[PDB]
Amino acid sequence: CSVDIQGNDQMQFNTNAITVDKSCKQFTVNLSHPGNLPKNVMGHNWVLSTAADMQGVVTDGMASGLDKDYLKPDDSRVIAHTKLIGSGEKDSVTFDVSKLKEGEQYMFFCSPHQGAGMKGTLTLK
Ligand SMILES: [Cu+]
Repeated sequence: CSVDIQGNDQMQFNTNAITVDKSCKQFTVNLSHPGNLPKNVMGHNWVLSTAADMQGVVTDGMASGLDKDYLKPDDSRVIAHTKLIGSGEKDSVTFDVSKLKEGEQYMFFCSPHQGAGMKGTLTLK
């Protein structure tokens, strides 16, 4: 009921498809950042939304800037997210699986680097 995900200095996650077992009450994402760049240069987060909401979350988040960890304050389209991290840092987020609809289309992504392709899928199986 948890996953360890890495974001690197090349704006890649080390996975692009998360499966959430239906037996899980909660799900945990453990985000880390290999490499050698600070958070104000090459910062990463982990953000969950529906596929439909992703573009708008990313656009509004980018425009909110670093100080706001590239997320629009109190964004209702964000199901779950970590904080923004630099190299050698880590952060975890846990959410209620009850917030997911089984078999539906969810995307995960880093908000400042989604446009560079830092994204993948998540499915309640
Ligand atoms: Cu990123």
